[PDB]
Amino acid sequence: YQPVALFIGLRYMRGRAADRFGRFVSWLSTIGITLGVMALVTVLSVMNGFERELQNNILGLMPQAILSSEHGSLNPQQLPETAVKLDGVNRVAPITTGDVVLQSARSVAVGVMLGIDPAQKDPLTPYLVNVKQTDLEPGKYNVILGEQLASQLGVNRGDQIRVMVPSASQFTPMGRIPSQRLFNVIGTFAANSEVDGYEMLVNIEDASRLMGNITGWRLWLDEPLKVDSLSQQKLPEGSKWQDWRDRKGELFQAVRMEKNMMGLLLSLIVAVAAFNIITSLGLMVMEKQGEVAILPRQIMMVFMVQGASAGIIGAILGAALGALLASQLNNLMPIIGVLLDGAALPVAIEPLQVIVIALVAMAIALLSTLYPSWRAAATQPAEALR
Amino acid sequence: PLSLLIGLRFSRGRRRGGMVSLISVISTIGIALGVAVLIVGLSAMNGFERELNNRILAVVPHGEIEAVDQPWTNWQEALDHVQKVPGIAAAAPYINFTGLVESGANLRAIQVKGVNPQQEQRLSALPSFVQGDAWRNFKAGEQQIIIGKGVADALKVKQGDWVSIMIPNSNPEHKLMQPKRVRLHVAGILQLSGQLDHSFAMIPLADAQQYLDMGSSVSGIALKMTDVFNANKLVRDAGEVTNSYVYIKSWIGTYGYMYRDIQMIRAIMYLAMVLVIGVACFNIVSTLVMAVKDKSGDIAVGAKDGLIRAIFVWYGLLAGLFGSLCGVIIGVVVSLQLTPIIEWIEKLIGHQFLSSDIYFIDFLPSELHWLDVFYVLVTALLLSLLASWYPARRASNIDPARVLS
Amino acid sequence: KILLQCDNLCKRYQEGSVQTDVLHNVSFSVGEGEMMAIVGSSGSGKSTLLHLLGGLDTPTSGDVIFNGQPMSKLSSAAKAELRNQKLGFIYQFHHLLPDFTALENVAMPLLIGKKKPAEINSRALEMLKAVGLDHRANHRPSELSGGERQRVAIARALVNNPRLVLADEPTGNLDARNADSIFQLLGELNRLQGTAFLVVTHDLQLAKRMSRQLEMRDGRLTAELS
Amino acid sequence: KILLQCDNLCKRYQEGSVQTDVLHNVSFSVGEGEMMAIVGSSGSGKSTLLHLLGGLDTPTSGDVIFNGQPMSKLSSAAKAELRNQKLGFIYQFHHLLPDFTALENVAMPLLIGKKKPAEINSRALEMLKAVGLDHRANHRPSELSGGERQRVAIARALVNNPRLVLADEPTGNLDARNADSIFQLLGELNRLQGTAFLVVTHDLQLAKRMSRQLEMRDGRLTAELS
Ligand SMILES: Nc1ncnc2c1ncn2[C@@H]1O[C@H](COP(=O)(O)OP(=O)(O)NP(=O)(O)O)[C@@H](O)[C@H]1O
Ligand SMILES: Nc1ncnc2c1ncn2[C@@H]1O[C@H](COP(=O)(O)OP(=O)(O)NP(=O)(O)O)[C@@H](O)[C@H]1O
Ligand SMILES: [Mg+2]
Ligand SMILES: [Mg+2]
Repeated sequence: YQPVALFIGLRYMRGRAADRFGRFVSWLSTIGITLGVMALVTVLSVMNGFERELQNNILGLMPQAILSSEHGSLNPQQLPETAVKLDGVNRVAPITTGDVVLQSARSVAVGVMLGIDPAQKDPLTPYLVNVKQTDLEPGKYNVILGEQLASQLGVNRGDQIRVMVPSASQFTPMGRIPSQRLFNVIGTFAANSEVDGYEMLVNIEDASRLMGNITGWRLWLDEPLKVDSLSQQKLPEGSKWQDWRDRKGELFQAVRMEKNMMGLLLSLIVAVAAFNIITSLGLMVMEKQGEVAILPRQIMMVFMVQGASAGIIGAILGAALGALLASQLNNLMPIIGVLLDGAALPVAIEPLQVIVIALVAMAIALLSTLYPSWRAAATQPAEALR
Repeated sequence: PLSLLIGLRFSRGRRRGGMVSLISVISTIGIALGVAVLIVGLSAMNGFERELNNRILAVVPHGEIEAVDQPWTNWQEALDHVQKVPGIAAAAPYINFTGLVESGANLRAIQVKGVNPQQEQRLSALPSFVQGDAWRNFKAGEQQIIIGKGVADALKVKQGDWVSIMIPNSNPEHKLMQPKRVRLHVAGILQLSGQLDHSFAMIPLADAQQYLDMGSSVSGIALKMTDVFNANKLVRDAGEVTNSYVYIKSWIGTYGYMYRDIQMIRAIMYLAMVLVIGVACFNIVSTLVMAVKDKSGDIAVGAKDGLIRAIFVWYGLLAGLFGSLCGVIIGVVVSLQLTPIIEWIEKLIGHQFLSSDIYFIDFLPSELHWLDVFYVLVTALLLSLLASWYPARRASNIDPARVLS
Repeated sequence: KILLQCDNLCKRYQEGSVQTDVLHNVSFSVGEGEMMAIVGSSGSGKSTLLHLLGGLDTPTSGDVIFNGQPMSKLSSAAKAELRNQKLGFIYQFHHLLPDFTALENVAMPLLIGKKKPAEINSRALEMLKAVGLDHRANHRPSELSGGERQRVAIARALVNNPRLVLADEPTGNLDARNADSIFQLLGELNRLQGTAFLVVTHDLQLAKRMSRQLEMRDGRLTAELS
Repeated sequence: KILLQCDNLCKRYQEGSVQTDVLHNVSFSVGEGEMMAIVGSSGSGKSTLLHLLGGLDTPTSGDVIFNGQPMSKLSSAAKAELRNQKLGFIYQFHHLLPDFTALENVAMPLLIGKKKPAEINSRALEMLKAVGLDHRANHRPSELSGGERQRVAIARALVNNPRLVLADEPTGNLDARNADSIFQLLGELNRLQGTAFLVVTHDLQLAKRMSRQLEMRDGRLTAELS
């Protein structure tokens, strides 16, 4: 036998009928936990896989609103990198943002400039094709073109272009003559995003727009959702907070609403199976009268293991079954029919999430047992049948 | 018209033997928990899919037919060739502009496009989102322009004031000319949410004909087909009557993640929102094995096998059909007027757990979609007939070794 | 006549991977109008043969010919035609429905017989007058007593007027003060329309009112050997 | 001393919304080493008082004093601490599970009573060996005979050597041959160590074997009336 009288009084209480029908219905609570975990580590794995592609595409195309000046430009001597102190910043770098037009020999295109530093770190560094990071010498003004701009212009290697600014124009007495300089091309970078279309690379030290100073120092935030809430931060004299054009401000709420709306819906399949424990223990209170009831706190603790017997086997079986289908959705032969996407499915299985999510399906089998077990001790013995 | 299997089997469903009503409120609510939220999950996904085909797909055209950097002069004959084909209903030309704006010393990128005021409501739902009293005043002659609300959030402009919009000076000879300055006024604003509200602007077609100094020439031809998924194969077989060169470019690119989460999340609901009925259907089977003893049909008792199954398929309809008609009353009060209730979760727990690192904060969405209220009620009751058929097949040959008839 | 015929009957059953049962060479024959009693030991096999001639056993060795037709050469959906019209079920552990009343439990062949709607309260209350229980009709089976609800199951099978009433210890809860008043009632139906019933027991003092004594010794029976 | 005393027990039921009072001020006493017989009618009072002396319902009418302690201020958890030594319950409807082991069914009230692991296979076998039932050890109650499993339930409550056994018709399914074979084993337990018990019957010829006869009708008892 067993030295403890707790795991022996429930081994013969999970189906001892010699038939082909009544034996499988005793393990019906095992199916509700095995398929409950199977529908738990599958939807949450493909949801985090779709959210992982959002972080790879963000913070890699353009910065946001950082600094401004209501009195003209900003001088780097009066405001160094040690004076400004914000939260979430890790590294600063100079930047010059301004929309300029291009006078080519085939068509006309408009794009914004990027005054990067050749001696510092750039986010477009792994996307450099046939170009070096230290090629923007003061006096040469090298322009690096992309994919979508050269499709309608045809600017090859060794072509002189003409970039003009529409805003930075002196008020001449005879019309408005804008400022323009001579330029050249050195290569073509490829990133497969929006930066290849209307975003050019220029040197930080230039006299084509103003004067000599810079506009400010760009930064990278850890989360682009809390920019509107962190707009009430302190600002020194000579700066102004601008609108950050919240494309992912309220749209990120709509793509995370499915985690909170379907997540309450997906928390019900482990709650529907909680009523399966009560309908599997409501008939046990009338048969326990005769063995351990008519003939003190541990007497009612016999059903907490049998009420959680489907929670131990059904969790370690549904985890291997849920990981077999979530990791291979379109890898196996599709017997359902037409595949909608069928190409480049991203997965995301966190090791820190599978330990916490295995405790939710375990703790529900112990907390949903105390309420049927309360009707086995306080209730009178000889009142159910006789 | 009371038959023989429904008239003499009504008194067997009602029972009263003590602790019955405490367990009778488990099966009818357990079958109702998967249907009352099924009308919420089908309305939340279709409510977000309705916004995809209204402010994203309905505002961007699909078919693009252009020339080799040249205004297509003979565009009247191009409308007669592809108009009545099986798959393309209507079409309307458009001319793109690459000018910039300068108002109030605020700089922002803009992609102004040319839409005809009489050829915009037959193939697109873009001017159908006006918040004013009427939108029929948008015409040509007085140089009107309707812009989005994203321009006014950065350029602080007002509806009714005059702004300055710069246009590129065109020239048939490749040289440098002076930039033109055209002063326009805002005669109404259009609202979008956060994405395309700061890059679009609509001018009439007759105003576009006077800016580039052309008589009867356009540049691009826009259209819209029936389906929304097949976009990489229907445009390629629709350019055999035009010239050999057209700008072929399907709408795929940086906005790829907004389409993957509307087609595969719907695909996994066939294994998640169908599985919630699959766990809830175990409740009606556990009461059948509970009632396999002391029942007319499993006891010793020239009819067919339908007399035994008549008491098994009717007990599932006593709680399954009553639960589906009860969950729809409490299911519509949470999908229309919802309130936050998740506030008391970490106050009375005794021992602190659930160490948070990064999560999301729930809020209240906004949707309105009510058409799948009767088709979802009929498919949630037919499988309960097969859910009681399988215990009814194994309820005919039982040896009475332990039970005495 | 004759009504019952059987020959070379043998039962097979498995008990722990060994094909062992307790039944060998049974031989029973009943008539019309006469009653008998079967005395068997605790472990002799009296209940195994009781579920055998009633159409509740497939021994696949012999044949039980009742009313001019066998019990094995027919489909399984038509085996219940000889179970309420010409067959009774009386047992010591009566399995009653605990979710209904006592009037619905005794009228079990009346509801499934597709009879008249004015016939349900016509013969169910008449059989309770013969046993003398009229004040315990519209109650729960838990409200019914120990020694009186055994007598309720006696009048449950004697409703549709069967031909063979199969008994299994009818005097299990009631005492001998009420046994002699109910033993005169079973002898009254044979003088009214003609019926036959076998009442098994283990004691011979209360079985003195039977017209035929055929005890059983592990299946075999020849004469009065004790 | 006198063991059990009871007076002013007006039991009233609430189910059915009707007055169904069957008990009143019954003046009964239970001696030590003396066996009595509750000769109650079939339905009069001999199931409510059977469950009342064991402490299973609170009538809120009087006091049931038992061996110095009452059952008034006993909680739902502190009740089972006192039912281990001086109490014992024997049923007649055979409230047992048909999916257990026959040797483990009599050994069931020994695991939670804080006993030795080597004492489970010793005290559960010496009771079944003296009664003569030792060949049905590794079987299920679905396979036991009609008189086999009935004798198992009699020796179920006799495993902790109690001082009061609450029984009703031990000769229910078993006959008179198995009655005096087990009535002697109930007599030796009173003469070796002393076991007082009461047997609830209805018949008058069976109660003459004992030494104390008290007849009861609807809770009323004065003398030997008939
Ligand atoms: N379906 C079955 N067919 C045949 N034998 C069976 C079946 N089920 C169980 N048995 C065995 O056959 C015997 C059943 O008889 P049992 O339950 O001991 O009562 P009995 O002695 O035969 N007659 P009774 O004393 O009135 O109960 C046991 O040995 C069982 O293991
Ligand atoms: N739920 C109930 N509602 C009302 N009255 C009840 C209920 N349950 C039981 N009773 C009554 O309580 C009685 C209990 O039986 P009682 O007469 O006290 O013992 P007894 O019947 O003589 N012993 P026994 O013949 O072996 O069952 C029943 O006969 C009913 O009259
Ligand atoms: Mg009794
Ligand atoms: Mg029997």
